[PDB]
Amino acid sequence: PTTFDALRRQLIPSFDLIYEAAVRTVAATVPTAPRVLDLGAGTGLLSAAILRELPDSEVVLVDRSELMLTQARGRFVTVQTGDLTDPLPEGGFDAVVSGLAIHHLSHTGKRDLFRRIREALRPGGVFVNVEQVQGPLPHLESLYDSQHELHVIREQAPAHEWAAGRERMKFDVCIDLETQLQWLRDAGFRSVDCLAKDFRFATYAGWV
Ligand SMILES: C[S@@+](CC[C@H](N)C(=O)[O-])C[C@H]1O[C@@H](n2cnc3c(N)ncnc32)[C@H](O)[C@@H]1O
Ligand SMILES: [Ca+2]
Repeated sequence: PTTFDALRRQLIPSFDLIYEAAVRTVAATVPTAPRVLDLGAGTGLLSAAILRELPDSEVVLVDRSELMLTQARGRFVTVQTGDLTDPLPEGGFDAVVSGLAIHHLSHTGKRDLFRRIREALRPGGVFVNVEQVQGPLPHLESLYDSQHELHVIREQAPAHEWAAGRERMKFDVCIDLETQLQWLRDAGFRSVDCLAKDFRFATYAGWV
């Protein structure tokens, strides 16, 4: 379980910065013993970092991949098979968080999800996205990719893991940060901000 996380740091620029930024944003917002929804939770890496900071948290992990959720169950809290496009779990949440998941939805799916997240959030609640974002112009996307490659080089990520990541990027529907911040505003979030960024990777949030 520590080996994967070590691999994730090799593959993701500023992994600690962007994940911690989300944890700290949540921690500054939510009441003690908060209820948290983790969308596209995977192995539960984001749910874990939040629990470490806020041990009394009630966390609900959602992911369409049973294989991923099994390992999450293994790391650990509720776990649920579900698609991001499906209705969110009921009951309301103090925070909704997501890491490297939402960029797989169509732009129409993202905007609809943003609205449904807003509706799931209790007053004062926060949505935080740790996200892969697109360069706004081709030269910027080339720079973003170059910077990603520089990280993978420096951290000596295994060749096959980088190749697999490259492959999975063919299923991406990334867009630039500014556009999706605007969509947050459009979805009825009171305040939106980018907390942290390292070229292609960014943590942003909206409050209801
Ligand atoms: C790159 S992994 C991120 C895992 C975890 N959130 C993290 O930050 O380490 C993307 C995850 O999103 C999930 N996912 C992608 N599209 C999804 C969808 N439409 N509905 C549900 N889960 C989805 C995948 O199953 C996978 O577990
Ligand atoms: Ca992806």
